[PDB]
Amino acid sequence: RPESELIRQSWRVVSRSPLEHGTVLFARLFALEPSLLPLFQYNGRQFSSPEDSLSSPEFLDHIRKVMLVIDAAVTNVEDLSSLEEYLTSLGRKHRAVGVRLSSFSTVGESLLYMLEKSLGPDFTPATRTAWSRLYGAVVQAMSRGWDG
Ligand code: HEM
Ligand SMILES: [Kr]
Ligand SMILES: [Kr]
Ligand SMILES: [Kr]
Repeated sequence: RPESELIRQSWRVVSRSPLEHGTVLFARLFALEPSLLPLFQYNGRQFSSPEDSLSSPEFLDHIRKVMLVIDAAVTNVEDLSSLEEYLTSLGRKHRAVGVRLSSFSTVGESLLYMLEKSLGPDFTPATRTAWSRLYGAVVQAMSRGWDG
């Protein structure tokens, strides 16, 4: 497929420096939906401001975890049925920590922002569409962790 190749080629640029790029993703996320900030409770404590999260080793480890899941999806773009059970369970975990399913649309927009800003003119409307489709498929699998 041509979509699969657009995804693999664009990801190569981002996966070079996953923490730097995942930092952009989460900075954008908290700018759009500040109410996600209290859901990261490490040591029973809440971050006051978004910049507090960037000093937290546990938060930065979660950025790495995110980028690893996306890497797995890109690696398996031709057949995502293999990640399906893992993703359902990842959904259940996030439901448990208190993330609402509607917040994953904001995460998607933040991912697209991070890609747009990293790729500049190489972020074509075809590339956007491809990533939207891939992210949609990931979220569909995760959404089974909220039942359905
Ligand atoms: C609103 C968005 C999100 C919030 C508030 C959130 C929050 C959390 C929290 C609190 C944990 C448990 C503590 C930790 O391991 O750091 C967690 C675990 C995790 N999250 Fe997220 N997360 C979000 C989105 C995502 C996304 C989009 C992905 C991947 C695509 C992701 C992947 C993970 C993974 C892999 C774990 C470890 C799961 C395990 O216990 O095996 N998270 N997340
Ligand atoms: Kr952040
Ligand atoms: Kr993401
Ligand atoms: Kr994705």
